[PDB]
Amino acid sequence: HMTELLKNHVAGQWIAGTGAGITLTDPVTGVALVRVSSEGLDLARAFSFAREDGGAALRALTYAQRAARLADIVKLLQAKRGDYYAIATANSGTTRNDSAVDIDGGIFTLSYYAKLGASLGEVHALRDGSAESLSKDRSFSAQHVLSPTRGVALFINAFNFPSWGLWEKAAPALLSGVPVIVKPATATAWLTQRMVADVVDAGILPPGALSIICGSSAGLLDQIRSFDVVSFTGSADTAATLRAHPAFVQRGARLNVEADSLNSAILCADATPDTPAFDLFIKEVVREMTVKSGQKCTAIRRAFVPEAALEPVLEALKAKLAKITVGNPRNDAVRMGSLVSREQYENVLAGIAALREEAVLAYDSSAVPLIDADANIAACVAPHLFVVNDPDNATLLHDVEVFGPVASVAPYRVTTDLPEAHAVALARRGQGSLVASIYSNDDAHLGRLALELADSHGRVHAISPSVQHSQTGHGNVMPMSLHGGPGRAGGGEALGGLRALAFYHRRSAIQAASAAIGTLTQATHW
Amino acid sequence: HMTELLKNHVAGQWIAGTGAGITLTDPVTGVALVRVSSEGLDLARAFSFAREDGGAALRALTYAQRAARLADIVKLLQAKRGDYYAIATANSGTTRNDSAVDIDGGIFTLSYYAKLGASLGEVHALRDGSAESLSKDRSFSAQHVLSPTRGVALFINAFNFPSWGLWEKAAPALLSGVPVIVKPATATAWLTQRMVADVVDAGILPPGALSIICGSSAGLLDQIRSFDVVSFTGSADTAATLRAHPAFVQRGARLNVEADSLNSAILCADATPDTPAFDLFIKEVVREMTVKSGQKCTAIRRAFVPEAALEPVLEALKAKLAKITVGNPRNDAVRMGSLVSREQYENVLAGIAALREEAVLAYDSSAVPLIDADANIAACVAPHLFVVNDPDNATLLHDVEVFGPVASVAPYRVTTDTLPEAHAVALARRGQGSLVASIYSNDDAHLGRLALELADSHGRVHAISPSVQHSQTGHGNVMPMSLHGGPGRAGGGEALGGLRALAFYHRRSAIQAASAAIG
Repeated sequence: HMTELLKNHVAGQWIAGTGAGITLTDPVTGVALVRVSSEGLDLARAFSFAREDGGAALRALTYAQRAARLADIVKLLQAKRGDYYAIATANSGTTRNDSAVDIDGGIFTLSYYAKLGASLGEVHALRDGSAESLSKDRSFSAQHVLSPTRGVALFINAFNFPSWGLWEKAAPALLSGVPVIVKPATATAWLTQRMVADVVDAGILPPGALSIICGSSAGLLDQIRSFDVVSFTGSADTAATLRAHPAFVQRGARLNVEADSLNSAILCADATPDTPAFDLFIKEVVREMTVKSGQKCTAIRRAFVPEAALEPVLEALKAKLAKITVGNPRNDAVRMGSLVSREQYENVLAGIAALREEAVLAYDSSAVPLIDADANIAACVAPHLFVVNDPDNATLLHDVEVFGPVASVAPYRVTTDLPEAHAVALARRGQGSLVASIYSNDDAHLGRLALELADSHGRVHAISPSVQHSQTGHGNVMPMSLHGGPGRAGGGEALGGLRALAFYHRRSAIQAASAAIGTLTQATHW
Repeated sequence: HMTELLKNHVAGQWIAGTGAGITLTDPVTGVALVRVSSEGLDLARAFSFAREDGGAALRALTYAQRAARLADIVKLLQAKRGDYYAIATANSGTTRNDSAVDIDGGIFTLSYYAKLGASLGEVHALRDGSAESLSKDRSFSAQHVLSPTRGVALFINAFNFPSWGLWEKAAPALLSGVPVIVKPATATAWLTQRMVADVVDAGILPPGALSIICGSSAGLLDQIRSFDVVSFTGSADTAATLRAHPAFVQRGARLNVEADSLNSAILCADATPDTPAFDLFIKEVVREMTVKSGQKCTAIRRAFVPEAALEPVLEALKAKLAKITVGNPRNDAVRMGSLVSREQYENVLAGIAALREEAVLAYDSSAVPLIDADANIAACVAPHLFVVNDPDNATLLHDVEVFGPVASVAPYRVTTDTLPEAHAVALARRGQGSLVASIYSNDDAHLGRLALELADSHGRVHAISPSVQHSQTGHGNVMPMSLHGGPGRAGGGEALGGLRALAFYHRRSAIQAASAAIG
């Protein structure tokens, strides 16, 4: 008959959507995999069962009891990784090492929060800061506290990280006692739904704590109320429709947005072709263009290098990109797989054609035949490297994101009265980004330059020879560090270790006699 | 023909608006005071000059340098308090003691931030937390930092606090290196304009750091950009119109909202009439209904008391309210002045008539003759106290805010089994999120436990008991070291809370680097 129709888990029950559903397909082979549908679901019940039953059940447990359930989920996901790697190969067309960024990235992030959470103790509220006297005699004092929000957390997640986007958000939400409703992007929804089905089947979390809807998003935001939270990852276009909905404009629900981000990499003036730091730069650029076919939100899109260094840069990138083979990830000779879908492949080819009108194409290996795949079926795109000689006057470099294995290089004028001042200005023209990386032989220089980029980048990632062996990667998101960025990148904050708990809590100043603050404090932790 | 037209301070210059202007009047005597106008101002240039010239100039300074300028503002405003009190009496109609909540509250807050900022030192960015290893051998690490946003701070401020609304917001903004543009509510804008004019005239801050526009708001939000921040204080319905603007929905500018808040006071089951907690509760309710004629955002609007205590509570409130004399604040016999205007007078009276459709009016001193004021001219409203016998089935109680010397009392059911106030907690939460709830008991430990039950729906929980009768800082008084704001109906905003306030004006970033580069 037809491929499997994945059920939704809502109000404590597995429920199928009506109709024919939307088919997910293998972006390499064109094979139909599974279908999704949310048609006819009772969204009022889905949200009320989560918010009431789900939230009460979670709030009755302490942080440490919730953290122990996260640890149990870690052991479950780890035991089923073989099933996960099989879905990733078919649904996303990624190499095994690239599938690991999503699978094992998600599982590592969940484990981090399970360990952090065990330290929060057997309490139901947390202390923010210490107590402060409000009187000369200290008879009357103030203590701030954090309490779980009496709402649900709705995650609208991007197609690139069906696993990591689930767990990076769900770990702090569930540790904070807040029930989760996840809505993965349709094209790659399968891994998200299987991971949720696995956890729900195991009965680790209370009923109502974890729900999933796949298919149309129609009607979800209409269920959002003032004590709920929403975390959206997607396009800047979509983000502006979302922001205008009454849930936020009239009802004031908290919202996090992650959106388009034209991340930068800056080769410092001292890192000339003869020094160790030059090759670190070449290597990282090619890495971020090619991991998942450049489908990380954090991937380098703009690379800025001294005028003098432009030729040697273009030559070194050409030579490294040449080693990147493209095709079917089932073949071990393949270095880089497909984009997530043929639809995205069209977006990316359109993006390349619009950039070509203002830039020169320095590298493009599109004529090379794919390994074990047909270019007229598969969503494979070859790396493309553009050159923009006049970035001050460029119309498209700083504005148009191409969500593929594509990047533009541009020279900057060395300031030799920071030497990297013009590069700092150019990175800013991206109007606000998740991350910038910076490359130098000089560790002390990196500190100064980093502060110059800090007010327009959520993370600044500095690479130099003393950390060639230890630096954690431009595009890789360590969960103990902030993830998000200002401006175009959306104005959002996630992760950052303990920092992530605040989005899910309500903060309150308690002002009382000192013995009352003492008793409050006995019921809390930090 | 014609009172003084106050000028705007924009793009480092004083510029009058065109046209006739809108007259500000004394809400007791009806005297014309000053005029305001923003008509024909070049807003693109006002915003650009603050953003570019102002921001660059403030970021050039360290946190300690900026805090030193704040200390110099403190000394200036203190020397000018005589002028400020005279403006407050005429434009706002408040007694000397209630004026002081705005004037001396502002100065106190600004001075708190001046002292806090001196401790931040000779640096241009702040560390958020400590450094953390990202590698087995610790050669690679991370440190989060806070850096001033490269924007402007636009404050749209409510009529009730023309001084404190300016300085509570401006103090952390300017300490954080962010230029300020203030838009005070028209009816009481004079004191804000005069404070800004004194500061500007003194040359304490760089040109572009401090700007003011008084008059129509048209076109202001159109100038807001993605790195700017906006703090709005006003009605829920105006907040919702504002949230839909492109500045936020498309450009993503940060926004804080303070709006309607039906703040609660809960009398605990142990606080019976023969105990000292009982009188503390009676006094606090009276003070919150009457200071500034009930025009604090944080005033008690709902008071919840055990069924057994309902009659003694009504009788004791009547007795205290009857001592509250009303009229011209110029008369030292007057305990309570006017509302800010004759328009607010009408709004409050319509609110009173609306509540009375569902509640019994238990106390009303409307017929008592005013002292040195004409009821047909002045904006004096007497205290009104309502009783709602069935708060579980009441509508209006929990939904309709009367911004005047008006409150409602309602009984709750004491729970006898293994908190006694469980029902009062539920009733507080029906206000859909508030700035503040206060709680009253003889038992300090009990107040600790109860406070945690209200914390998820109130930005501040304020406990009053005999051991702090002399030291408790008041239900409605905002201490700048403590969080101000609340969830849900109250707006979802956060301000103050000492150093916590700085974060709204900064961008946070994780820096990951060689351990030498780090910290």
